[PDB]
Amino acid sequence: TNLCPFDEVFNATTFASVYAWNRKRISNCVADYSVLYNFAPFFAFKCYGVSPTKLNDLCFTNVYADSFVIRGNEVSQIAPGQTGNIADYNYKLPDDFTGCVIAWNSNKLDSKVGGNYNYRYRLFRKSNLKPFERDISTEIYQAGNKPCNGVAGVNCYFPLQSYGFRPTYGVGHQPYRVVVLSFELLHAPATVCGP
Amino acid sequence: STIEEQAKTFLDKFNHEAEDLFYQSSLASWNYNTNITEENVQNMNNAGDKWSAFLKEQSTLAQMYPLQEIQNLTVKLQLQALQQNGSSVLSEDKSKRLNTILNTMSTIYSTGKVCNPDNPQECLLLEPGLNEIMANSLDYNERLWAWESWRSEVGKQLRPLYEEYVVLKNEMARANHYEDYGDYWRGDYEVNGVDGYDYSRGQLIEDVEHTFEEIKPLYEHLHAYVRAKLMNAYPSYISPIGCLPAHLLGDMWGRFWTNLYSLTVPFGQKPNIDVTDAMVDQAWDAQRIFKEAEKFFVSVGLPNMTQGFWENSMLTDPGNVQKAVCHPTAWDLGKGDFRILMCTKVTMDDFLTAHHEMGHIQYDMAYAAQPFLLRNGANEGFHEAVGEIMSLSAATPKHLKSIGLLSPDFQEDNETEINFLLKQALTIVGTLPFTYMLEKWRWMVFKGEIPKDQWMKKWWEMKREIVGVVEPVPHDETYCDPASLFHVSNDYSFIRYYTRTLYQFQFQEALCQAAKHEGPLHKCDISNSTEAGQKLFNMLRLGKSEPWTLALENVVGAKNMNVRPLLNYFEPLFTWLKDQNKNSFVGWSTDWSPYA
Ligand SMILES: *[C@@H]1O[C@H](CO)[C@@H](O[C@@H]2O[C@H](CO)[C@@H](O)[C@H](O)[C@H]2NC(C)=O)[C@H](O)[C@H]1NC(C)=O
Ligand SMILES: *[C@@H]1O[C@H](CO)[C@@H](O)[C@H](O)[C@H]1NC(C)=O
Ligand SMILES: *[C@@H]1O[C@H](CO)[C@@H](O)[C@H](O)[C@H]1NC(C)=O
Ligand SMILES: *[C@@H]1O[C@H](CO)[C@@H](O)[C@H](O)[C@H]1NC(C)=O
Ligand SMILES: [Zn+2]
Repeated sequence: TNLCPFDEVFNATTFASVYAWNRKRISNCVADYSVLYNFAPFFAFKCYGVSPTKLNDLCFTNVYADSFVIRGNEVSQIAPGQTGNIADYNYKLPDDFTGCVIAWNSNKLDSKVGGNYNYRYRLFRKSNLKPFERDISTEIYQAGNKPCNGVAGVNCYFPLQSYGFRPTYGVGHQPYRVVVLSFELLHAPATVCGP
Repeated sequence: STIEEQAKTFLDKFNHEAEDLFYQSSLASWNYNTNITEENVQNMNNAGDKWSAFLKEQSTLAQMYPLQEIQNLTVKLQLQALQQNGSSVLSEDKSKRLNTILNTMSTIYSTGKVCNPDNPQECLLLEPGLNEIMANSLDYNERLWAWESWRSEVGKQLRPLYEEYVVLKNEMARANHYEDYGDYWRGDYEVNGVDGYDYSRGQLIEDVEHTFEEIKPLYEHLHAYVRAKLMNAYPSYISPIGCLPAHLLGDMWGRFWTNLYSLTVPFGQKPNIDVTDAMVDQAWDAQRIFKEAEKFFVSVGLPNMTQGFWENSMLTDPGNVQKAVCHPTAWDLGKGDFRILMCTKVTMDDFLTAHHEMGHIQYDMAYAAQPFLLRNGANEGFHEAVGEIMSLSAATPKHLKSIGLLSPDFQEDNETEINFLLKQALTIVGTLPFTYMLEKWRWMVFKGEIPKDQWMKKWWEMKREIVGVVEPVPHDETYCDPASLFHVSNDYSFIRYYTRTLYQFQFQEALCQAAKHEGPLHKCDISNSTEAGQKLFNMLRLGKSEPWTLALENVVGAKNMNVRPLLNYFEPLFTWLKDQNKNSFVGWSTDWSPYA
């Protein structure tokens, strides 16, 4: 009946760090996927399991608009069966992922000539991320064999690094505002519909 | 958790912090060089002091991961380059003396001035007061004045400093386990742990001398031919079997003979190819110059210039009030930001240099995937030679004809090719004995073979025997004539210029063979050859992650530096020189002197 708050996930003033990927569970509203274009310099719309062409034909039990920021090089990592710092330790997608990936260059917003250190990723983690997990833990990461005692230092590196998006950066290092649209499909009434 | 895995993680944190800080140091240096003001000066000092302090810190945390227990050569190469101590190994007092002497010498040279003898009010800096006399004047005593005064005013002051410079630089090397400072400098070419591609530091001296042996006959003919023409323009002064006086060589020292083209041109009636005038008629600007350069690299299969490159680079002098350092430089700031700072005029020289500096950018873009510590040329001599081969192809009559700067009605005869080759040989071949002898003298000074009271005596002995160049005025051991050159009194290794020369002709000969060029090597244009660009690229993308010997083999098919392509390029001039020197003496004598 009411419009799904895609304006929220796709036009929010601030998105998220990828390590704390923010999900807006979508339900009982009307989905109008054609609106999804903000006239951005580098737009990607890969979809898996579902068909992006005429995406406003399929009901789902839920839609999970996971939003974050990463640099351009790592955008490809937001995809099934990928590897690298993002998908390994920050935000993994499953093998048979059934949804969509929508990213766009945001150097206009999230860069600063002094450097925007607000957006973080997770440089080290002890075990690879099970699909759609989130590790918001600041556990001082023990790389060596002596316990780290919750204080950083030798082989005790802090597990989160900043990006420092400056505007003079390159396309593969500029901030890119990713929006995953995980389409859940359970036995439930599947209230997420709409042409 | 082994120690190789701790080093693997230590380098991972480093690679992300180092990329961030080096980006601030590069962007602070870029803002200074593009806008020079006293406020920009201050920030280049701050970011450059934070980056110098972060590197200094990280080295100590790295010495805890022993290189022996690390087996992945990529990790070893990063730690080895990070574990460098340098000045640090010296006491906090000696590490402060050395930094003072290096600062004082660099200021004595750059600010070094000599004033007219007749007019003690009129003084001249080396650039552009004395360098201007050396290049363009054709008097004898006016050249002898500037050549002597520079070495007697600037050089004599540097002499006590260079003696202490040698002593401390050795103690730095002997505490990083090198034999001497020269051995420390030769560590740039060293390779260990890769069987079949290893390269010892001592091997460089064998290579450099053995290769220079093959250069000798060409140089002896270029020297004899140059001497004969010089003997006809300075009749009473130059002997037909003696060395060339050091001040008649085109510049302050004789590093390049390029300025002697006016007096040595074989067929001075036939003009030189100067597309400068054609660029003005077609309304070319700097935008077009780099676009035509960007076109050249696309044609061989290399990627176009980054969108940031056009937005942030400085392709013209901003002029007016915003001043800048106009020395052409390519900037790899990192994080995808590439930039060229060139005060371009619409001339042919800048057209070719834009190709040369953009070659540096293409090299930098290529290995941009590599880890931070491995983003560099395979050795020192790679990076310059990758840019030089760009200006080799771009300046050919073929490329000029294919871009519409040279009309297809212009015809190349065997005489303009001889004019072309000789102007190259004055620049290229002429610097090889100068470069090899200078780095030989410094190498022998550091090893201790030349005592202090024989410094200037062994210098001018070796200048006669190797370079075939004689001083016009005798010098005692209060001079330091090497120190009168920038690269000597400013602590820069010099053999890179010899190795770079031989590298570039190895590349160009290999790239043209892949491009199926037919004819002499000096006529070749690698344009449109994607096979050539591919061959070059698979070395460009390696960076420092491979031994330079493997990098050299991925282009030219040989593991070692060779001189034959250099000879092959210059052969048409060589057999012609063997003709013009038919009834002239080939060789020189080391005991003649214009000072009796
Ligand atoms: C740089 O200096 C460090 C510190 O001096 C060197 O590492 C030390 O070497 C001494 C040699 O007597 C050992 O006793 C120490 O255990 C070492 N470690 C530390 C933390 O001091 C390091 O070898 C030097 N690097 C190079 C390349 O010379
Ligand atoms: C999203 O925000 C931009 C900038 O504020 C605005 O131009 C655009 O109209 C917005 N789009 C929607 C659908 O609200
Ligand atoms: C060394 O490390 C790199 C990067 O992790 C890896 O690709 C390479 O395979 C390693 N070396 C060997 C011999 O496997
Ligand atoms: C660059 O130099 C000019 C001098 O004309 C100065 O006015 C300007 O402020 C400088 N740039 C910046 C970003 O301040
Ligand atoms: Zn260069």
